[PDB]
Amino acid sequence: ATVNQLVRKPRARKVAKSNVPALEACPQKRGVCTRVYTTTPKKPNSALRKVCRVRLTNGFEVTSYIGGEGHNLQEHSVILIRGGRVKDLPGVRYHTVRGALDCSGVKDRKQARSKYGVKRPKA
Amino acid sequence: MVTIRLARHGAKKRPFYQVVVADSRNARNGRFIERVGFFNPIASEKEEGTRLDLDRIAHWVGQGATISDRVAALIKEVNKAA
Amino acid sequence: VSKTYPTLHILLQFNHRGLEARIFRHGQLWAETHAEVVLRSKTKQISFLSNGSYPSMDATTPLNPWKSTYQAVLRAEPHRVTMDVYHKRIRPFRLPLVQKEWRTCEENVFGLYHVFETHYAGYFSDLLIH
Amino acid sequence: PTLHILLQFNHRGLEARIFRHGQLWAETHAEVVLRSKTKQISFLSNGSYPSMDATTPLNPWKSTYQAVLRAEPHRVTMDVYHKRIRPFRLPLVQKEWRTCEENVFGLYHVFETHYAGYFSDLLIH
Amino acid sequence: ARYLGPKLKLSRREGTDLFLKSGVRAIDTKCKIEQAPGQHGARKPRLSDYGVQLREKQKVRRIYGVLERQFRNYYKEAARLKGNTGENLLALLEGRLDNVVYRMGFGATRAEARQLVSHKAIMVNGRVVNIASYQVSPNDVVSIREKAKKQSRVKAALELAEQREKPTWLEVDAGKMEGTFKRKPERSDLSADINEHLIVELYSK
RNA sequence: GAGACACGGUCCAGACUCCUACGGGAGGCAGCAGUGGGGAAUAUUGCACAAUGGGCGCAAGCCUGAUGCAGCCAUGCCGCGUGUAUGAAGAAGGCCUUCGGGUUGUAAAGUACUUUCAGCGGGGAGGAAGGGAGUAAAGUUAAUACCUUUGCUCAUUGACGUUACCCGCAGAAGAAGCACCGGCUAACUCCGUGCCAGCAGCCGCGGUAAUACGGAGGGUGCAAGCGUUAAUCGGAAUUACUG
Ligand SMILES: [Mg+2]
Ligand SMILES: [Mg+2]
Ligand SMILES: [Mg+2]
Ligand SMILES: [Mg+2]
Ligand SMILES: [Mg+2]
Ligand SMILES: [Mg+2]
Ligand SMILES: [Mg+2]
Ligand SMILES: [Mg+2]
Ligand SMILES: [Mg+2]
Ligand SMILES: [Mg+2]
Ligand SMILES: [Mg+2]
Ligand SMILES: [Mg+2]
Ligand SMILES: [Mg+2]
Ligand SMILES: [Mg+2]
Ligand SMILES: [Mg+2]
Ligand SMILES: [Mg+2]
Ligand SMILES: [Mg+2]
Ligand SMILES: [Mg+2]
Ligand SMILES: [Mg+2]
Ligand SMILES: [Mg+2]
Ligand SMILES: [Mg+2]
Ligand SMILES: [Mg+2]
Ligand SMILES: [Mg+2]
Ligand SMILES: [Mg+2]
Ligand SMILES: [Mg+2]
Ligand SMILES: [Mg+2]
Repeated sequence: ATVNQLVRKPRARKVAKSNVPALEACPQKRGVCTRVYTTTPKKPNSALRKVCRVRLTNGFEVTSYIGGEGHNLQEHSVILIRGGRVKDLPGVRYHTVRGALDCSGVKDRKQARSKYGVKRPKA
Repeated sequence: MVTIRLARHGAKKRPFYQVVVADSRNARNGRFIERVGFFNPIASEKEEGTRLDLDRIAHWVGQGATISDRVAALIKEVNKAA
Repeated sequence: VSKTYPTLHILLQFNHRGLEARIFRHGQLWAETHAEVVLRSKTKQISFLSNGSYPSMDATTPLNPWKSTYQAVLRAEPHRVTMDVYHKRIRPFRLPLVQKEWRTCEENVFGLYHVFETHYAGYFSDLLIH
Repeated sequence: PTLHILLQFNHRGLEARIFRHGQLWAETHAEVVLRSKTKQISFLSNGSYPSMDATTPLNPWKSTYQAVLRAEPHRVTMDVYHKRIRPFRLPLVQKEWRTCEENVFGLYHVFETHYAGYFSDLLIH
Repeated sequence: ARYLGPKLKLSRREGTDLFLKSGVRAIDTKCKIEQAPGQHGARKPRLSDYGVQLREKQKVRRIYGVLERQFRNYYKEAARLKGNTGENLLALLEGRLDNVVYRMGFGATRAEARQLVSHKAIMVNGRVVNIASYQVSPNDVVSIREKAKKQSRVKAALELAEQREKPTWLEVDAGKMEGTFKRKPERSDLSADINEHLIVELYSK
């Protein structure tokens, strides 16, 4: 409060930790799928969310979400994760980039195609 | 020694030159001592294409500065035209 | 003056698994084929496309994949065949990265493909047709 | 064998201009007056139309198509484009015939037979 | 870079007439000017404060036909110039070349005048200018070059301009097809249905 | 050595790579290109010393991956184009419907025009000042040599470059996508689905009439880009000096 108190101890700030620490300030990271499985969300949601465990090129082992309907991911698949936590899955902080590296785009997707790696349907 | 040469400060295909007094070991567009005018080779008419501070130039020549070849030609233009 | 002849557009993808060719016809995917051609560098890719062969392939690296794409346009003009290959996309008012031509005349798209396949002889498997 | 056919619908009827290696080889005309694309394309698809429109001297309308016929080894195809031929775009109308043709005259016979009864005999230049 | 869609649809949404057609016919004779476009056009919901400023910015952007990046650059220029920022923005839009050509009379619409300018048919001070966003200055003489004086659409656009109101800050000669930009138009010289305070406020969120 | 404890110098040691007749020797791209590797990810082993600048030389000149340019890339900023005017049978088809119609929509077509840019042909600035040959005069000098200085003549000097720009030709031709539409937040309906499949920045949505999921029609916002992710400040007066 007082300025004598400020001269002896200035005001300090909040070193803000990032929610995506395994990206290390990179927009994407490449990793290999250690395991592909399904999890149940927490309340009040009910589903079988598609999820994978990924070992990154920097050695981190993280859990990534697979958005969209259907996927071709197996063990030993080389994917790209981007960042962005799933609200309702505990401990899932990254999204798999559809259409990049091994991961393929969603089928029959006609709207928001660029968010799922789907080519424009020629006709 | 200390020279009086031209530094290329323009855009691509539209060069513009500053006449500077610089130590000769420095880079062309690098460190200099004094700026004593400019030269615009692609200047339009009714526009000042060349302007030289002939009083500071004569001051540096008296102290032993050499003149570049292209600047020695500009001085003959600023004097013959005048 | 129109210059409309038989035409094929061939999307070519080099990747760590090999070389995939997708043949389009009036914008319709008409045929597929694959080749065991693994060549990572652009220089080696362009050398293969021009010469029709390359002596040593690169190693397959499933943990570090890649994908490099070209488009070939084949036209069967009345007296000669042309193929122009562009990196990543058709730029027709700009020159082809690779340009090949043959004196023989083929009337139909099947003859046109035969020219393509014979230049890359021994590499592409038989056509999967739709 | 290949033919490029410039087709002009107008209030006077249907004009066919037949090109061969870029040379105008033949001409013919038909009394086919059909203003709408639907009626035109239906005629083009079916080879006939039951009722023609009435000729209007006061108003002249002109709608142009190009048919390209190719004699592939085991089929003939005829693709007709609105306004102009674009090969990377898809044909507006697609037709196919399970026949072998020896020459351009037979290929015209196929064309003539799809639009049977409409076109007069060829004036050749 | 330009809008190439239906033109009356843009004025049905804005509610008023944007003069996007030559004016040979009454706009009510060509569309439902009172009803917004689309399936849900009859419905007229309430408009929030954000949606009122937005619609006012889209109106001016569509009268002159300027996209968002170039129009945002006008605001920075208008806000930097000394004086009424809301009035500096309408003066910059009124000094465009394709707008001067329309107000003089050489174009039926502003899109038509834009094609005249870009097809090298307009000369400013005796030099052929090609840019629609070219700012015209006071005491500038803009004329139609001799090759284009024979175009029938230039004559047709001059008789339509007689039906409109004459701009005072211009002096056009329909014989020689030349005009003089003598001064920048004041706010009173422009329309009164434009509320430019809404535009200034929208660019300070 | 004026200057270094020296990027393309010397000596010693060390690791690495290479040559050897086994005794011994050679090497240092964080120069420009390029290769391999690492990475989400970042380019051609181009042309020229024409200009500017540097080294050496009396100079001519030689050298210069400095530099000037060329290639590749929507990586950014800025400009332009993808036509203009007319046009109600408010066509067809699509979608919705209270089955009356509504909407897509002057939008299309049709009609009359225009040709930027791209394409083709022709023409054509500036970046060049110098230097070299000649003479004429002046300057010094024994010398009207030589040299220097200053004019005047005669031949020339451009990598870019098929330059910018200008003229001509044909024909609307060669040129629109991306995200969003529960509230925040501009923009709503039908169908599929049934706590599944999925969505999600926050609040939240989905268990049979879902404007929230998926498709469609319509719409809104940006536009040669548009979204997403990462990152910083802002809003945050939420470290407050202002406060
Ligand atoms: Mg969407
Ligand atoms: Mg732009
Ligand atoms: Mg201001
Ligand atoms: Mg020394
Ligand atoms: Mg010594
Ligand atoms: Mg010493
Ligand atoms: Mg040192
Ligand atoms: Mg050294
Ligand atoms: Mg070195
Ligand atoms: Mg290097
Ligand atoms: Mg590499
Ligand atoms: Mg790698
Ligand atoms: Mg390379
Ligand atoms: Mg040089
Ligand atoms: Mg050398
Ligand atoms: Mg660009
Ligand atoms: Mg209907
Ligand atoms: Mg051009
Ligand atoms: Mg020159
Ligand atoms: Mg000059
Ligand atoms: Mg929403
Ligand atoms: Mg709203
Ligand atoms: Mg969503
Ligand atoms: Mg329920
Ligand atoms: Mg439902
Ligand atoms: Mg603060």
